[PDB]
Amino acid sequence: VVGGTEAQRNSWPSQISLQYRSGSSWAHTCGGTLIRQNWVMTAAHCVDRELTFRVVVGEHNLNQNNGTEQYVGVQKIVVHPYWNTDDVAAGYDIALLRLAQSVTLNSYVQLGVLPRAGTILANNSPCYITGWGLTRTNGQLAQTLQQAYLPTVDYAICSSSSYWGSTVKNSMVCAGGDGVRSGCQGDSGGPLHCLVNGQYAVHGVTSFVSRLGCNVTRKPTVFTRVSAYISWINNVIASN
Ligand SMILES: [Ca+2]
Repeated sequence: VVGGTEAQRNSWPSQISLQYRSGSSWAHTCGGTLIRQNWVMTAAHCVDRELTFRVVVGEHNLNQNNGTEQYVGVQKIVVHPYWNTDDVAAGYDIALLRLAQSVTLNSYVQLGVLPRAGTILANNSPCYITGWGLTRTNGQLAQTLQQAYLPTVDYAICSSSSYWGSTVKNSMVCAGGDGVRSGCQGDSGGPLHCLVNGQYAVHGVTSFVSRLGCNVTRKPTVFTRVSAYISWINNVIASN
């Protein structure tokens, strides 16, 4: 997250670290949201390479013991049928991961709340992006969970010529674009948490930033809009 503050150890308990095995080590690649005791939601592009993946829950500092972490293997990946690797701009950037164990829920490990289907956030709705991703463009991953305040930019404005124009679809949410604060490389698959009726719900899955840089004036971070995919998520969980 560029222009972020460090998150409190227990403020975002559905945030997971998606990691893959590199050599003998494991390495963070993406975020995700625990949505069931045995199911994670992440971006489809995060599971495009055929790697061994694990999900870590109760995670705060990647490279120090925290006393909270449960480490569970991935048993099944269900990416969206319509996802296409060569066209992130088409949308559909969402995947569900079935875990090989239900995890123990506790104050560090909780299920993320999903919105209703059809829900559109109004322009400038308050939302937080969370993750361990890069802190500068071409920078370095954060050791500790970071968060940034990222108000929504509605469709009309985000699909306007000077912002993203045609790249953003109605199945996406745009947030940020002030030139200072953004998602960045590493944060993908993770949540955008927005306040609705006094409750935080995960409204976005981090999909992309600009190739010019993570924090660009007039180019907001773009997220898969979870509300468009509610039936799909439930249909997958009822059959796997
Ligand atoms: Ca740790």
